[PDB]
Order: sequence, then structure tokens, then C-alpha cells
Amino acid sequence: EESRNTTVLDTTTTLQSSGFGRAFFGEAFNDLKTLMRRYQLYGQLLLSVTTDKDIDHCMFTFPCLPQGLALDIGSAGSPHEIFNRCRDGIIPLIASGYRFYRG
Amino acid sequence: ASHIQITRVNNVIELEVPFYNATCYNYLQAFNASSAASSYAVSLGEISVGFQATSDDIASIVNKPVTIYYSIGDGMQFSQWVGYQPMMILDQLPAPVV
Amino acid sequence: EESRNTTVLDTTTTLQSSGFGRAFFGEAFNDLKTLMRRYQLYGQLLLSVTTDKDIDHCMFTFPCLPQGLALDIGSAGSPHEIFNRCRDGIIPLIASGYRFYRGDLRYKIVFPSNVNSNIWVQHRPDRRLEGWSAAKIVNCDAVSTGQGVYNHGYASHIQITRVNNVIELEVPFYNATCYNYLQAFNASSAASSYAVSLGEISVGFQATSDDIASIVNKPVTIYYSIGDGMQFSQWVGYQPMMILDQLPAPVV
Amino acid sequence: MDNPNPGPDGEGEVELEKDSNVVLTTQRDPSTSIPAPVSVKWSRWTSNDVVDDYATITSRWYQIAEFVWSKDDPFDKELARLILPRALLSSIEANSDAICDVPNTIPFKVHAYWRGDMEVRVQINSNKFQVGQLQATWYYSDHENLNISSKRSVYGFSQMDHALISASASNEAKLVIPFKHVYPFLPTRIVPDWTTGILDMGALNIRVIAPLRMSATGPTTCNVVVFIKLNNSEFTGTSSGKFYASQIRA
Amino acid sequence: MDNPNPGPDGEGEVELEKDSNVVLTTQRDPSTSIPAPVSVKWSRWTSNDVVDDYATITSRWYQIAEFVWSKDDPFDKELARLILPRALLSSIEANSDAICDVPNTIPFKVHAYWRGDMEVRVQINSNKFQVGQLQATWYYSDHENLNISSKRSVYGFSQMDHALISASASNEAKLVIPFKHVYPFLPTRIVPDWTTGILDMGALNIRVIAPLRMSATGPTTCNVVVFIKLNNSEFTGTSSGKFYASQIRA
Amino acid sequence: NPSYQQSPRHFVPTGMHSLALGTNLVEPLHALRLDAAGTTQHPVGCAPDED
Amino acid sequence: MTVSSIASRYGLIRRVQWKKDHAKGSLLLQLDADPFVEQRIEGTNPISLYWFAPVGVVSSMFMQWRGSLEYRFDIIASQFHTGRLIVGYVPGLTASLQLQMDYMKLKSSSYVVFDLQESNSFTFEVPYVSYRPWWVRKYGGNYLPSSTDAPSTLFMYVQVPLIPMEAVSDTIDINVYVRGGSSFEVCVPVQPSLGLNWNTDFILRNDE
Repeated sequence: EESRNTTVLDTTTTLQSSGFGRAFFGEAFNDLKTLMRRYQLYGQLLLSVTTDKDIDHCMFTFPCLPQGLALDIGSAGSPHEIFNRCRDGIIPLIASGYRFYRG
Repeated sequence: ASHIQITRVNNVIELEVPFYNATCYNYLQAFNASSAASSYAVSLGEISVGFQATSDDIASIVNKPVTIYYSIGDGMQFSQWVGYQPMMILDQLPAPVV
Repeated sequence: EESRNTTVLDTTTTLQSSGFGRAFFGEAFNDLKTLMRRYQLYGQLLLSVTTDKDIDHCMFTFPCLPQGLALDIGSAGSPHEIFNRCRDGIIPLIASGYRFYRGDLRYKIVFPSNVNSNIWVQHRPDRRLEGWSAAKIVNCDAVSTGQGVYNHGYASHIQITRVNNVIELEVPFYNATCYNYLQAFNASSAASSYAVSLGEISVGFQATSDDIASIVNKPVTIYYSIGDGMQFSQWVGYQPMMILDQLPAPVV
Repeated sequence: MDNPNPGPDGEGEVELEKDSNVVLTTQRDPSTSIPAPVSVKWSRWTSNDVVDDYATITSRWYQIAEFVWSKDDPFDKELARLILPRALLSSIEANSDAICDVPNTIPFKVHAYWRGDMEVRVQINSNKFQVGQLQATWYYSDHENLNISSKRSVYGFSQMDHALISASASNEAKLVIPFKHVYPFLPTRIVPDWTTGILDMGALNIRVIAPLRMSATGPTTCNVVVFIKLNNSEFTGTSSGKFYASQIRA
Repeated sequence: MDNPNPGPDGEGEVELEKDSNVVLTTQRDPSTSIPAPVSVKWSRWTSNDVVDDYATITSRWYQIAEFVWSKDDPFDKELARLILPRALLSSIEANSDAICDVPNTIPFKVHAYWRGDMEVRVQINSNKFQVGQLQATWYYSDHENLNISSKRSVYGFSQMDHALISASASNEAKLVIPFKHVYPFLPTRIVPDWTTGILDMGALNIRVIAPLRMSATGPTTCNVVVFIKLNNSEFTGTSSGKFYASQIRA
Repeated sequence: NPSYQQSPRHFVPTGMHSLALGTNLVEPLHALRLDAAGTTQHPVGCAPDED
Repeated sequence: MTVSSIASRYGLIRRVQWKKDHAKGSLLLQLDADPFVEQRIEGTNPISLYWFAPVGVVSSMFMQWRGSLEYRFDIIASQFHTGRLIVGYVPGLTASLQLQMDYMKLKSSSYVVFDLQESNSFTFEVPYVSYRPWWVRKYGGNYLPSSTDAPSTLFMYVQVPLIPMEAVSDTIDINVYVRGGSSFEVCVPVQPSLGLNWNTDFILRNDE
């Protein structure tokens, strides 16, 4: 099985816990979910009118999903450097680890 | 459901999107679709935004940036574990080159 | 030893304590640290676009350190009189007395009013400071690394200039060190480079290049104070001073 | 209260100061100065590895340095700036023999990392009729401060705590130097994160204050010797000595 | 009582044997043999000097020796005669690097005299289908007995206690060797009263008994490795390592 | 991080505190005094002779 | 969801081949003692993809980390195969010193011998040993400076060459599973140094 551990071969003396930086930085980080609640860039665009839009018209739309939108490097002519460079981002990255979500 | 920010008051709305699906819980990896029903089973829905500006005024708004942010809103719950798909190292990314 | 006192030769009658002005001005001053929390100018600049910056781009960056940035008189053509004249300032001056510090920093940046544009601010602890040179504000240009742009994981905040043109930041202490160097930092150990600045703050407008022109040469003052949690450590004597009123007149 | 009665033995009482097999003494009372409160052990936070002091050998005093101090030396004159942990080794290397040769210093040949407080005694045999004075001053992380060259003067060090040595009393200057550094540990050798400034902590330094003064026919010079106990230490990061490399010559 | 259920893990239990940072293991039960009851400390009787074990480093296991054992080896065939305290150093010297390089062995570079019990493990990976056997036998002060050359045969050593290693079981042979010697202490270097036979205690030796036997197409050879813990030791007689000299090449 | 979904307060801004008022009325300010709660104090030798 | 909850999961990270003929001195691998162990895929893409142990991935989101790691070793072998091998750990190796290594110098530092016979798998536990209470991330956002390397390096040499029966194969597959140790932990959250394979696309900003 994945998590099985046949035989430990300890050499280590006990190491003091940091409590995930609680000991130093005064705050825990072990709870990934709280980290998840920090905001992340989700998308970016320049507004671009086409038709002489009536007031009724939505300017634009998007699906609202945790996974993150399909990544947009942008055009070769106009890269969105942050995705071109700062690939993806945290929340989707953790979303990678699970097959389901609710919330 | 909808809400209206007044840019003149402030130019940043702070939305909250409720979970509404007739599902136990939605898919989380990239979604190729399959079941027609499966299509409903991903996004919480579909947000949309519109200015109340008339076409005469709308021109000012052209090519204006619109950033968007998000975070999981406390109630969020991931479920089944899955191992990661292969990664791409970032500092390994190529330089723009002179 | 330094503090030894071989033999007192008192002449003085007891003098009444003022309690550091508590007796008069209604407030103590003996606690230097509270004085430390009054804000000080930390830097100053005129915004200067180079490349047609994308929205991603940080407008500029700087190391975030208590010691104060390396002093900027400014060019002979354009002196920043306040450093040219009002040399240094208090907080660095006290920083002169210690070899270490641990704690936080407040900043409260003031943007130019005329612009409306929304403004984001990254914090990047990851960056190591490198040499006392470039302990200063820097105008990022063409993107190469992720340094020049907005970044994901780093903590960040966005003021809306239209609402208000002055952000009020708080910078957490994050180092894998006991506590950082406090005097001017020549560097040595490669590790030592991480051991100074709390990290590296950076700021970028969301303005497109078409609009960005309005922002050119606009002033941006910055302030700071030690944020209560700050703690200086080891005593060190002062390096030699330069008297201010002794400074030369502009001369007609 | 007085009534001297010098004997064949001499007269005055002699303080002892035993450590390990080393033992050393002075007639005079030491002029101690302690820059900092005693350090916490800190192994807890950064070593699974076996960690051990070797007080049986590490605590022995040893002569890191010695020198003449002639009257010729001008007022504000350094005689020495000893980066300490380095100079303990640098001195032996100056004797042109391996670190392993000295019992005090062998573990460094092995262990990668180290921590621990230092002790420094600065003995002297200035003649009584000789007159002058030396201040001694530890200074943490001296190297890291580029402006130190400006500060590095008696007026500078005087502001912080410092030992004194009158030539007249031929007083000894004891000097506690508890460990403090940005990082809890000092590597004994090149390390993946840093190489440069290896095993530095900053430097002790001995600017002259009053130059020797005397009758012109008097004993022109003086001598000073420095020993260094290395007490509540801890070693870790076991490694081949082959990885170890000679200290920078300084 | 049986019912094997081999898993991905394998099946059998594995004994541990931690010391310091070193840790090593076997599937098989060790075939211990203990020549003598544990030694008294004896520092009491012959050292004013600071005396200390360095169990943090001295107790680490280390590979003094290793070798092939081919089937070609005739019945009564030694594979090794390890004078022990010497060979711990002689081996390192055989690696052509200084004694200081190995954490286990540094104090010898310094201390003149030494005492302390030894431990020797003799691991092996003989294949199960291979058949043969090796006896291991410590022998005190072997050098001092000139007639030893006669005795030095399996019939000889067999009479005294000795470890055994079947090729078949690939059994490990553990081996306590408590200190005993005419004098309580072994010098680490040349000494005013003697030089020759420095740091000897006699020798472990591994005469082959049964030569490997196998199907002719079977794995022709076998391998053996030897580690040596050095436990309840004591060091004394502090000295410059410069006085220390390289072990006889043997 | 619970969302605070409850309705926001609903005031009316004004640019300035009253001038004519000057009695039973705390009057908020940006003190240039260093202490948050400091106040001018009269030494017993400097006591206000005149009411 | 929890940092430890993820960190406590083995991922396959390596697949050593271990032939009979290997010398007793022969090395098998020397991967670094950091969470950010690599496993390159043969991506023909200019941006090659890489497998990571989950612990490395979760580590990538943090500037700093500390604590022990664990390497389960699975010597996929019949009981009849027998062998022995060191899996030592040298603290504080700079890359220049990354070489010069042998199992024997390795023995000078902490190490663990193991005897393949009956049980065919175990788990080494890598020590955390650094001057630094935490440890800076190996990589970072696309930004090469501020990418400090690992504190120390693992090694594994064939302490006793394999001695297979004629009726079984000379080669033996060995697999290495990284996992966060119980002591393991991170702290400061920063830009992950990694990207999903979902969109392995990139655009150079050549000015031409």
C-alpha cells in the first residue's frame, strides 16, 4: 500500500516542532485551507466592445470554478506575462490534488 | 441573483458565490465532459457582468483592464485525494533573450 | 569596563525628576521604542515609465528594511533636499546603535492624487538583499524573470486610488534567522544576504500603457515605523556623526 | 588594613582559573566585560544529528595570539583584530600545522556545524613603571558592517562595553563572549548555502588607547598574550575531515 | 506455527542495531561469542590526566575490512587476521587518508593512551544455495606468542570460543571483545617505554572452515564485511597530533 | 473567515466637525502630540491663577 | 486538507536498477536531501515536465521548510537474492564536494547499512541538519537568484554486491519513495515554483 512503512531506520534525535512557524512567526500554516482563503488572480482582460451594446447587455461572462480558468498565456503578440511567467497559481495547484469539491 | 456596484462610489465589487448543484460534489480536475449531465457538474454556474453605459459613453471603457480575484470562501471542501500530474519548473522557464 | 564608575564626586543637590516631561508635557519620552513608532520618510521618487508596461508589471520595487534605504541625496541636477539637507532621520539614527533587530514594519505609502488608477502591492520575502548597494528603490523594466511582474503566492494588497490614494501596509517578520543585521550590510555569506531585509516590497499600477503616461513623474512618498513588535538587540556604539546645521549654505 | 609583609613567597594572593588540564593565573583582578546574557542551547531547533560538546578538550585554554606592544605605537592604534572562531584555527595554521594536531580544535575537522560561547583572557606583563592603556572590544559580525572601518577606532568601541588594560597595573582583561549571530550556527567548513566568511562571528579588537610612556631609559616595550576558552559549545553535522578545508589566511 | 505470508515488504523481521548516527541491520540472528567478562574502567589507577570517552563518535560503527570469499579458498584458509585497534587505523591509512578524517578515530590522533572494549560485527551476503562456513576468532596478544603460527589453524581456534558463519544461512557473526591486556592501557603512538607493536591487542582472524560449495553454475563467490563499534572506551594522555605517527602498514 | 453577509450601515458623510459648538462635546483631532492620551499639564508652580 | 496530511504520502520518485555486477563501492544514486527531488519526464517540449513527490509539490508553495524526510526503499527482489547497501547522509555538501564521494567517506557521516535477504524493503529517515532553523526553497518563481540549494545530500552505495542464484535474475529493480517525515513542516507561503501540465505553453518576449 502507498502509506505503509515496512521498517523505520531512525537516526534522528527528536527535533523540536515549530508548530508550523507558530513558534517563530506566530502563526500556523499546517491548515492548508486557511491558506486557500487568501485571494488569487483568477483572470484578466481588456474590455473590448463589439456591437453597440445596449444597457441590457452583459459586457462579458465566465464560468465560476475553483479549478481556475484554463490558463491564458495570452497571444504571442500580447502575452499575459503573469500566466506566461508566473504559471498557474496556488489554489489551482492544490486543486490538482483532488477529484471533487463542494462549497 | 445579481448585484450592482457604483463605480463612482467604488470600483471594486466583493462577491460571494453560493454552491448550487444537484450533485453530491463537482469535478475538480480539468473537465473533458462526457455525460451531458456531467456538464452541470463542474462550475458553480456562470457569472456575468455588464455596464449600464450607453454606446456613446461605452468607448471610454474600451481596452480598460479588469482584474478578477478569488478564494474559496470558507465553506469550500475538497474531497477525494488524487496524486499530482507532472509539474513544470518555473525558474527553469526561458529568458526573454536580448 | 565601560560602565564602571570608580568614584563619584557629587556636588549636586537632588534634582526633581521630570519623569521625562510627564511632569510638564504630560507624556513620558524615556521609552525610545514608542518614539520609534512615529512614522518617518523612507523614500521618495517620481514615477518613470520605461517599457510600455503590461498590467502585470510591478512599477517599482524596494527592499524593506528598518535600517533605512541607502541615503539618496539625489542627482546634483535634482537633489532630494530632504536627504541632501535633513540628513538621514531618526529611526535609522537609532538603528545605528544596534547590530540586530527582529520584528515588523509599518509603511503607509502615499500615491499621487491626480491618478485614479487602482494599485496593487506585492510582498516578496523570497528576495535576498545583496550588498548595501541596491538597498534602495528600483524601477523595474522589461520582464525577464518573474521579478518584474505581479506574482501569485506572495501576499499582496490593492488600494483603490479613486477611493483613496494612500495604502497602509504592515510587513510581517519572515526569516529563517534568529534576527537580522542592522548596520549597513556589505554581505559576505551567501546566506547572509537573506539575513537583512524583511523581504522585498513591490508596487504596480493596473494602468495600461495608453493611460500610464499620466502617471509619469508623479511623486510617491513612502513612510515607515517599526510596528510595535520590532526589537533591536545588541548594543553597538555610534559611528561618527555629521552635524547638520554645519552643512553649507546654497550660496548666492 | 595595610602592613605589607612580603615573604620569600612574595606577598600577594594569586587567583586560579582551572579548566581542563590547562590552568592559568594572574596576580591582578580581571577586568571583565560581558556583551550579552548567556545563550540558549538551540540544538533543539536544527539538528536531528548527534550533537555534542567536547568540554574535556574544547574547554582547554589555548594561545590564539600574542604580540609586543612598544611605546612607539600611536594613540588610536589597533594591535589586533581577531575574528575569533577563525583565528583559533587560523593561528594554528599560522603555526603551520594541522587543526587535528591541537586537541582543542579537532572536532572542527570533523563536525560541519558548531555553536557555543567563547571566553577570552588577555594577559599582559607590562612593567609597573610603564604607563599606557589598551581597550579590548568584541564586535559581532564585524565583517558584515561595511562602515565598520569608520567606527573601528577607540572612540567607537568605547561607547560599547569593553575591557581595559592599564600598562601600569598590568591588569588582565577577562572577556566573556556568549554566542550570538543571525543564524544559530556557524559552519566549520564550506556549506551549500554559504562559503565566504566561514566560521566568523565578528572580531575582538584591541585598539591602543594610551601609548606606553616611561622614562626614556625605561623598558621600551610590553607584551600581550591571549587565551581562549571555548565553553558551553555544541558540535554537529558529522563529516569527513577531508571535506574540511584550511581557514583563510587573514 | 508456520503459514508464511510473504508481502511486498518481504516477510521476515529485521533486527536493528543503532549506535550513534550509524545504524545497521541483519535479517539473521547474530552468532555472538564473548571471550571475557566486561572490563573494569581502570582509569582510577593510572591517570591524573583528564580522561574521557567520546561515545558520541567513538561508538559509531565503521568498516575496517571487507573481502571476497570465493569457493576457490581451501578448507583451512584464513581470509583475514585483523589486529584490531591497529587495523581500525590501518584501514583508514589504507584508504590513504588521515586518521583525523574519520570522526571515529580522531581522538587517537591526540590522546596518547587508550583503553576500552571493542565490538565486531561480521556481516555477509552468502547466497542461500551456497554452502560453506567461516569461523571467527579473537585472540589476545597474538603477536606475543611466537608459536602462534602453529596454532593459527581452524583446529586451533576451534578449541576456544568462536563465532560461526554458515554460507547457507548467511548468518551474521557478532563478536564482543572486552579489553584485556597485560598492561591496562594501549598507547596510540610511540611511547618512552615501548614503540613496537603499537596499539596491538592481538588479532581477530577468520580461518575458512568449509569452502564454498555449489552447483558449478552457481554464484561462485561470496562477500564479507566487518564493522567495529568501540564502546566503553577511555582516552587519556593529551598530546599534539604531531607526535602521532602513521600505523605500520601491515 | 465567515462571510459577513449582514447589511452595511448607511450614514451621511460630512466634511467637517462643528465649529460653533464648544461644550459637552468630545472633539476628535489629529494631535501632533506623540502620546495617544497625553495632555498639557500645569505644574503646581504654573497653576492657572485666573479662572 | 492539511499540509501534513499531504506530506505524509509517499510518491514514487526513483527507479534504480541494481545489477549483480555492481562493485561494492558502486554508487546507486545521490539525490539531494530536500523535498524538491526531481523526476524528469522525457517531455519533448522545450519545457520538460517533471514528476514530484507530493511533499515536494506542497513544499514548492513555501519559502521555508524544515524537519526530517523519509525514503521508503522497495527492493523488488526475490528472497533468494541477497545483498547489502549503505544509504548514508552527508550534511553540508557543496557541489564541488558533491563529488569526491565514495561510500567510505560517506561512512564518516551518518549512514545506514542494510541487508537484503528476507524482508526486501525498508525506510530510511533523512535527518534535518542545518545551521538554519528552517530552510529556503530550492527554486522560486521564475527568478533564478534566491534559489538556494539543498542543505545536504543523500547517497546510496552497494555495500555488498548482489549475489543472486543462477535461477534468478542478476538485475534487481529498486524503487525510492519520498515522503514528508513526521517532523516535517513548512511556513512562509510564496509563489509556487511550479506549474501544472495542463497548459505547458510559454511565450518568449523576443524583441525582434
